[PDB]
Order: sequence, then C-alpha cells, then structure tokens
Amino acid sequence: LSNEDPKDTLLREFQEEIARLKAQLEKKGMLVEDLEKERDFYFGKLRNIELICQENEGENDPVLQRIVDILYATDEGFV
Amino acid sequence: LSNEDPKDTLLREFQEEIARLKAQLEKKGMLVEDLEKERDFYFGKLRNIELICQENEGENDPVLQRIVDILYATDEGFVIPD
Ligand SMILES: [Mg+2]
Repeated sequence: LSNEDPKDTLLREFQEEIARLKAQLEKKGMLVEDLEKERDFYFGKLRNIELICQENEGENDPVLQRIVDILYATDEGFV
Repeated sequence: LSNEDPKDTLLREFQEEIARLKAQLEKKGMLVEDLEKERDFYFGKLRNIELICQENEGENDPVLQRIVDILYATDEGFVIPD
C-alpha cells in the first residue's frame, strides 16, 4: 500500500492512461491506412477488369457477361 | 474563478479526456471493421471472377487471360486495356 496522496497517484495514472490511449489511437490509425490500401488494391483490380470487359464488348460475350454480373452485384455476386 | 482544488479540477478533466479518447478509439475500431468488410466484399468478387476464369481453363481465351493478369498483378494503378 502506497504512502502517496491518492490524488497524486491518480493524476499520474490518468496521464499514463491518456498517453496509452493516444498510442492505441495511433496504432489503430495505421491499421486503417493499411486496410484502405488493401481495399483500394482490390477495388482497383475490379475497375481494371471492368475496363477489360468494356473494351471487349462484354455485353456481346456470354462469359464476360457473368463477370459483369459480379462486378455490378450489390452482394458478392456468388452463383 | 472557482474555489476548487486544482487537483480536483484536473482529476475531473483528465477523466473527461480519457472518456473522449476511449470514444475516439471505439470509432476507429468501427472504421477498421467497416474497411475489413469492404475489403472482403471486393476480394470475394475477385475470387468469384477467378472461378469463372478457372472454369474456362483450356479455352486459351485471351480476354480471360488479361483478366487473370489483373487478378494476379502485384502493382497498384489503372491498366489501360488493349
Ligand atoms: Mg479489341
């Protein structure tokens, strides 16, 4: 059991908790940035595949139409 | 100005700051989960597309080959189709 004034104990502990929370926020911010990069990466692939379907008359090609259906599905387009 | 002990003032203000930071951390956690769901949504579409390319393996379809090239690309950015 400490001999310190409890108010002094808590002022120190609360400042340590504030610092810890700020550090956790920085860590979660970097996770967000990583996830934005991965999300952008996969969306960029979908966009590039859409451009291929557009260049190659996807609406006149039955296999490409099924890929187009996935591109524009509001769910994952699973069949 | 108040007659409050400055230590009592800071004990209250520090706990208010802790509560605000915990709320910010919850919000960032929600953003992480939103981004994971969006990323998984797009990955699932790409996986479904790859299965259609797999189904057509043996046809030598050059448009499907260009799609597979995108699926397995390592670089970011737009690819202008030919
Ligand atoms: Mg052409």
